[PDB]
Amino acid sequence: MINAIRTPDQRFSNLDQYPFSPNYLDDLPGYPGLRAHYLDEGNSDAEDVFLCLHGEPTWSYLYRKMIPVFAESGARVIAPDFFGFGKSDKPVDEEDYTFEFHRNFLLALIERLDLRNITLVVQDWGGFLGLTLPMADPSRFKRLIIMNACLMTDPVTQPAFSAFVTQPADGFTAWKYDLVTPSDLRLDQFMKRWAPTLTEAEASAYAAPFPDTSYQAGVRKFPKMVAQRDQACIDISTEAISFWQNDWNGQTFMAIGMKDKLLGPDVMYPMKALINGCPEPLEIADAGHFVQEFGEQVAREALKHFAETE
Repeated sequence: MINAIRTPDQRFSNLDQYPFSPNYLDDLPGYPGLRAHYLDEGNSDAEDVFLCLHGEPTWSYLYRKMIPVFAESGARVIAPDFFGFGKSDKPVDEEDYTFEFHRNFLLALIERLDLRNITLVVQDWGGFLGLTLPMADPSRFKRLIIMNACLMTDPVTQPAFSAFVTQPADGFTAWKYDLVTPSDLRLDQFMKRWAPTLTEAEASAYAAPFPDTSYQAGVRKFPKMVAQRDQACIDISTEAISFWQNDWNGQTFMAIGMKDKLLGPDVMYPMKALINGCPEPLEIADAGHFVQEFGEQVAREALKHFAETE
């Protein structure tokens, strides 16, 4: 129905630091015949579930340093790949990808797997989407680990969540240009530019899902959706503000990647004010947008903060 293609398995034979077994679902309501991949690590009967959402243009691979820390703490860790990325299937038309297409997949996943006592772990698009999930079924959500992310609201309600789109020229403007313009988009090259500490092998793990441009439509549409917010996106994200400010009563841990030109402190401090009970943020000076690249530390510190309240 949705025309999609699947990455050949051999593309992932040689991954670095990614020893996690695949789990796939292909009978999700609303996503007929599309196979989604997800990691399910740690004790499957655990009381606490860490739901780790990735962003643009990555995959669950991004969480490889944090997963073991969480699993070791006794928790179950779920890390899905959105349709268009990782080992999940990839719709070939950019038009198939929408804010709701991705948000509905998440609600579908959550129900099918019946996740409860969720500690939401988000960054980038994983956060633009993820922060809009709790208001749909608050009982399943208990904690939040937020890294460089915000809400896709309109410019008037929260100017901080729109300002970055236009300035600086080497921030969001550069990012989007790098992603949507090349006819021969090399993800490994893009990653090394935006996450300067990745090794060559790590960089290649980010290119692994895309043999050629035909597998990259999802990659291409995410940046455009930051630039062009549809009405459902705006309404849903606006209504999420209310949730975090008045309704949220869980534990929160915030980490900021200080070198991020996109969603740094000028986006994060404002986000901190909107989240009821958000504590002082953990500022990681050497980290850029991909906070997860300095993840072991974020994971360990968050667990310590949360334990310091049990």
